[PDB]
Amino acid sequence: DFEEIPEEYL
Amino acid sequence: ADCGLRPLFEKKSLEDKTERELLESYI
Amino acid sequence: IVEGSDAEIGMSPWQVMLFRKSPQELLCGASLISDRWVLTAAHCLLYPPWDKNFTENDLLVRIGKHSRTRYERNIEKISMLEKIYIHPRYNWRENLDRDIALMKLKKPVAFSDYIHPVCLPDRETAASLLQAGYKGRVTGWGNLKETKGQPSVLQVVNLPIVERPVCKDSTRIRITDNMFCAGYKPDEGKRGDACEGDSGGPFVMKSPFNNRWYQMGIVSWGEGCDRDGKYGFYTHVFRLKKWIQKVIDQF
Ligand SMILES: COCCC[C@H](NC(=O)c1cccn1C(=O)[C@H](N[C@H](O)N1CCOCC1)C(c1ccccc1)c1ccccc1)B(O)O
Repeated sequence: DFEEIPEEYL
Repeated sequence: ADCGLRPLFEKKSLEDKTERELLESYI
Repeated sequence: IVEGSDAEIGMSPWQVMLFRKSPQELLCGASLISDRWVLTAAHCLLYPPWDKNFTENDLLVRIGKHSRTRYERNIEKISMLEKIYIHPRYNWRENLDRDIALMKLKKPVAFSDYIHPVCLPDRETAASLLQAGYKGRVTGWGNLKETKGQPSVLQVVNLPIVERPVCKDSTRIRITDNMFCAGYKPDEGKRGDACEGDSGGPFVMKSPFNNRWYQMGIVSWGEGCDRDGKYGFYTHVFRLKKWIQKVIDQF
């Protein structure tokens, strides 16, 4: 349900 | 240090809507 | 949180969200105590009964948030963990005694209007404020009730510390001096409690002597949420501060 975080933090 | 002093509240002298309920309990 | 209300913007700027990288989900609450140290409940990181034992790279910490699910561009700061430290006598086997842990960040987080550290209580502030009847404030993005489901934004609720014999008599769990319980009694009318997902978040109090917010407890456990005759239990932060200081001083 979470909006995507900058994959960049991943 | 500056711990525990909110930029949006204590640092501007603004109170949140319920902090007074805490103060009123501290006797 | 059950029977709380939406938090105001920048109301709890030390609030931290413990976030699982994959699947991307909320794990627990936490709190910012300096620009590189975050405080949380040990059981949010290590809990063998449920095969929980997270390593640093499994997690992220999101600071300065309000909305539970939205990515708050230009407001929240996401940080990676350098190292996790769990109380050496954290009792996960029996009653979550000494349910506390520290998380050191890879890089210091920049303070802003929405990000700012809470103070840890000294002996005197604890003695003066941790008294039956005195109210603290609990915040979190945990469930809204025991069976709506989950909140849109950070929730807040003020709750009175409860007499130790009442805490004891409300449960079958062995209570220790490293815990305290809070909440209203059935006869007091008012309600509210922490719930699943709120664990690790802070129970704070505003000193009337110097007008600063202090973290007195950490959401630890309960039996259901907001049930009559049951109280939420919190880690007693002051009683475990010597360990906190030792970790921060050594590391
Ligand atoms: C005010 O409620 C706050 C809940 C906060 C959450 N804590 C937790 O969930 C906590 C971590 C490990 C089990 N735990 C619990 O809080 C346990 N609650 C149960 O899972 N409930 C109540 C009984 O019925 C089934 C469900 C709690 C417990 C108390 C009494 C009886 C059984 C369990 C407990 C306390 C110490 C050690 C082990 C278990 B949290 O992780 O977000």
